[PDB]
Amino acid sequence: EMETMEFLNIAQHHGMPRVLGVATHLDLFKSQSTLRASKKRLKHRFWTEV
Amino acid sequence: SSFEKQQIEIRKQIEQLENEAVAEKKWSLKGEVKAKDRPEDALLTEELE
Amino acid sequence: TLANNVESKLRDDLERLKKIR
Amino acid sequence: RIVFEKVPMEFVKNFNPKFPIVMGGLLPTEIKFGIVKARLRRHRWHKKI
Amino acid sequence: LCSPNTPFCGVQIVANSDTGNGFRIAATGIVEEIDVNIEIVKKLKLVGFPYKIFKNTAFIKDMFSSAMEVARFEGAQIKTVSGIRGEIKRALSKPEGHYRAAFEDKILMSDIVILRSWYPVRVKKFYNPVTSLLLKEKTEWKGLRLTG
Amino acid sequence: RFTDLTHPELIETQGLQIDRKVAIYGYLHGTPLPSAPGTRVHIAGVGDF
Amino acid sequence: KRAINYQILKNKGLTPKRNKDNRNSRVKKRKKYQKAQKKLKSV
Amino acid sequence: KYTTFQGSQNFRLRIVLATLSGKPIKIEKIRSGDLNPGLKDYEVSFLRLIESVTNGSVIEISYTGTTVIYRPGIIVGGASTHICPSSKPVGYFVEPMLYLAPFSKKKFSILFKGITASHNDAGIEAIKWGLMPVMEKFGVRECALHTLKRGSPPLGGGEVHLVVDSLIAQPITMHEIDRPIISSITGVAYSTRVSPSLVNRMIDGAKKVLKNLQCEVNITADVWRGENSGKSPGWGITLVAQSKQKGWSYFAEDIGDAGSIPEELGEKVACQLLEEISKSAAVGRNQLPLAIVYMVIGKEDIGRLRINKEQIDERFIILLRDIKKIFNTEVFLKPVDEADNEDMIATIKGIGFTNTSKKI
Ligand SMILES: Nc1nc2c(ncn2[C@@H]2O[C@H](COP(=O)(O)OP(=O)(O)OP(=O)(O)O)[C@@H](O)[C@H]2O)c(=O)[nH]1
Repeated sequence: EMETMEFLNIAQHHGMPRVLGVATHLDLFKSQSTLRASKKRLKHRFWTEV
Repeated sequence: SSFEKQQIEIRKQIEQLENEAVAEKKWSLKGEVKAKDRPEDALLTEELE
Repeated sequence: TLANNVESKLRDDLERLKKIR
Repeated sequence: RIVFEKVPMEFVKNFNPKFPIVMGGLLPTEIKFGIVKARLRRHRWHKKI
Repeated sequence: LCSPNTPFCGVQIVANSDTGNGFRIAATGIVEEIDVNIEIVKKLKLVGFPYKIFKNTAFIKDMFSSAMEVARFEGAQIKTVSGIRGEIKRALSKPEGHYRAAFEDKILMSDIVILRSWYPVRVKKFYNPVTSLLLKEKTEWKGLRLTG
Repeated sequence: RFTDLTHPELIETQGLQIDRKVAIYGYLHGTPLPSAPGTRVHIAGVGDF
Repeated sequence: KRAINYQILKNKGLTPKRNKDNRNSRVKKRKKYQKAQKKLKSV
Repeated sequence: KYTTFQGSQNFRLRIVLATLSGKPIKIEKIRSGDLNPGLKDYEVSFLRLIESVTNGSVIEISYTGTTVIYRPGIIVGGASTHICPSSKPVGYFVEPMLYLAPFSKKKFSILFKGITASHNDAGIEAIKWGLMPVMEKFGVRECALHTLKRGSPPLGGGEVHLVVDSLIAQPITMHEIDRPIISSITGVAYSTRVSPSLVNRMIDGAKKVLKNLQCEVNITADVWRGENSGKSPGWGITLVAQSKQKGWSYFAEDIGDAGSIPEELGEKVACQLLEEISKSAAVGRNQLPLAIVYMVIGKEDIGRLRINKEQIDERFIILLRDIKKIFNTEVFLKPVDEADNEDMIATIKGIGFTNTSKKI
C-alpha cells in the first residue's frame, strides 16, 4: 500500500532504522499454492526496499 | 489565540501569493521581450549583464 | 504635457544612474 | 519532567493521545533562518515534475 | 538553516482530502550549503529586426525604444537565428531606438537578430510551518496551493 | 504523558484564549540534554520553545 | 484502499525501449532468416 | 532576548564568544562615568572588522555610544584589508581572529596596517611563536602571520598579513595532564631604524639571566632597516620556552621606550619568561584564554588540561563566568594526585560545535 511504500521512503532518506515486515490476514487465502506464491512475491518486493 | 492571529497572517500572505501566481509575469520574465512590450527606457533603470 | 512626462522620466533615470554612481 | 511556557492553547485543547508528541533539541544553526542550497531530484515514483 | 549533508524529503500534499491515489513523496535531496543570499539569474533576450543592410553593416529596429537604451548596450554581443554574430556599433540619432550593427557575414531581411542578457531573480521569503497538532482534525492541514 | 499546569483562576479571569504552561514527562534519548533551563527545543507540529 | 500501481509493483525503473521480437527468440530468428534469404536473392 | 553585559570589560572575548555561539548579546553602560563616555575608536574598528569577516550580522551602537546590540551571523571570512588606528596595534585585532579564523566558509586572508607592537598587547612574535602553536595542537594545521613591514610606535607604518588555510569542523579534544618538559629557549630580538648594537646588547642581557640554566639559549637577531623598517625607532624582544616533546610553548615579550637601556629590558624579559614558567602547568597565562575557549567549542567531549594554582587569578574567573553566561558550560577543577606540586586538572565538556558555514 501507499502508506507502506511512503513510510519506507521517508525512513530511507531520514536514516534507516531496523525494519521488520509482518504479514497479516493470510488466513483469508483459500489455496495453499496461492498462499505460498503470494508470500514469495511480497518477500522479494520487501527485500528490495529494506 | 496567538495561533489564530498567525493563521490570519498566513491567510493574507497566501491570498497575495495566489494572486501573484495567477497574475501574468512581469516583462523581464517573458523570455523574449520587445521594445513595444516593455515600458519605455526600462532597461536603463534595471541592471542587466 | 508629454514633454513634462519625458522630463520626469529623464529625472528618474538620472536619479537611478546617480544611485548606481 | 519538562515544563514549557507560552504553549498554544489549541495544543492543550485539541489533544489526541493517539498522535505522538515528539520533542527534539536544536543546535545553534537550526535556530538561524536563511537561504538553503540543496541538490534535489523529483522522486522517481511521483507522477508529475 | 541546518548543518550541510542533512537529508530531507518533500511532499506536495499532506491533507487526507487531497491524497488521491498517486505517491505523495515529491522530492528528495541533500542540503549543500547555508547562506543569507543567492544570485539566481534568468535568461532575458531582446528581439529586433534589420531594415537596411550594407554587406556586414546593417541597421536594426525594435530592440530599443530610445537611443538612451542603445547607449547602455553598445559593444553588446548579438547574433541572428542563423547564427551570424555581431556587435551593437552606434545608436542612430534618428529615429529613436535605431542603431548600427556589424556582423561577421551579411544578413537577410527575414532574419531576426537577438541580444542575450541575464536578469537577476530573488527567492521568496515565505515560511509556513506545519502545525497539524494544533488543529482539531489534525489531518487536513492546507497551505499554499499549487498553480494548477 | 501530558499535563497542563496552568492555574484555573487564570483561565477564567483572562479566558481560555490565554497561553498555557504545560509539563511533559518522558524518557530522554540520544545525546544528553543540558541541565540548565533555556534550551531551545522543537515540538513537532507545535513550534519551537 | 490505495493499492500499488504497476510501476511500484514490478519496479522496472528506467529501461531502454526494446522491440517485441526480443520477447521470443524463435520469432526473432525466423525474421532474421527470412531477411537473409531475401538478401541472398540479391547476391 | 539578549544576554546582557556591563562595561567594556572583555569586549573582544564577549563579541567573539557571541559569534561562535550564534547567540545575540547586549553590552551596556560602556564607560558611562568617564568624561569621554561610550565606545573608543579602536574598539569601533574591531566591530567593523567583525562585520567584514561575517555575513548577516547586525551591529547597533547607541546614540550616546554606551550600549551595543550584536546579533551574530555566519563566519565567512575572505580577502580584505583593515586599517588599524594608532590607538591600538595589529595584535589587538589579529588576536580575536585567531579564535574565529579556522571556522570560516572561506580562508581568512586579512592584511593589517598600523602599529605592530605595544606595551599592552600581543606582539607579532607572541602570535607567531606563542599563540598559533596552541592552535596547531588543537588541529589548526596551516596558519601563518607574515611580517611584510614592521611599524614601531608612535608613527607605526607596519604591515602584516594573516593567512589561515586550515578549515576544521571543530577543535580536537585535548588531553594534557602532565607538566611539559621544556627543552630549549629561543626568541627573536628585533629593532627598527637604529644601529644593530642595541639588538646585540639585549641578547647579552637576556643571556646573562639565562646562562645559569641547563638548556639551550639561542636568540635570533632580526635587525630591520630601510623602507620596510617603519617610520619610528623601536626595539623589542620575545623569548619563547619550547617543549618539543608535545610542542608546547611558553613566551614573554616586551618592547623598549626611548632612553631605556637595552640590557635591562633583556634582563627583565628573560626574568619575566622565568616567572611565567614557574606560574604555569600546561599552558601559559597569556595562552590560557585561547585554550579554554577552544575546549569549550570542541566536540561534545571533555578535554583535560593541567593548570597551576597561580593561573587561577582575577582574569581566569571573569573568563570562566563569561563562558558560562554565553555557553552555559561549567569548568570543573580537581586536585592532581601528586604531592610535589599543587596543580589542578581543568575538565571542560564540549558543546558539540561544528563548522556549518563551510561548503561540502
Ligand atoms: N481474519 C483476520 N482478521 C484480522 C487479521 N489482523 C487483523 N484482523 C482484523 O482486522 C481488524 C482490525 O484489527 P486492529 O487490531 O484494530 O488493527 P488496527 O491497526 O488497530 O486498525 P485501525 O487502528 O482501526 O486503523 C480486527 O477486526 C481484526 O480482527 C488477520 O490476520 N486475519
